[PDB]
Amino acid sequence: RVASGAGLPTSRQTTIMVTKYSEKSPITIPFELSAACLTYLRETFEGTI
Amino acid sequence: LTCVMRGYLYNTLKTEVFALMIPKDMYLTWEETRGRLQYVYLIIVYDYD
Amino acid sequence: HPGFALTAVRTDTFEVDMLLYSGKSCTSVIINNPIVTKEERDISTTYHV
Repeated sequence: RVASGAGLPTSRQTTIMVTKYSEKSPITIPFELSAACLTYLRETFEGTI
Repeated sequence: LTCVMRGYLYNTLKTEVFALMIPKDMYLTWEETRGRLQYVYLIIVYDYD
Repeated sequence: HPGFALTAVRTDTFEVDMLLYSGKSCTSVIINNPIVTKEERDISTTYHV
């Protein structure tokens, strides 16, 4: 605020209050495997090379 | 012949998965653009000529 | 000449490269650890993160 000279209206106090909010934006990516991959990952048939 | 009543068509190890074969003159499609999932029907229509 | 003088309007689209400035920590991002979800089938399984 700035003090006023003669003849000019003096300025009053003010209090200004504002609010802000967040936002959301999820992301997704898939990956897929074949049943043969899942079989051969666990199972070792007869152990050959 | 081994035939599948309810499931996918695949090898003993699911190492390969088979398709269903339709002779071309018997194939029907009725939309300009297909949706993701589409159901297959067999239709027999009788002409009374 | 027909007795009127028509004015034509059109828009042209231009392919543009942008330049973007932003100040240090102008915005704060908060994330959680990715969550993995399974979907199961006879022939493949798919994971959604």
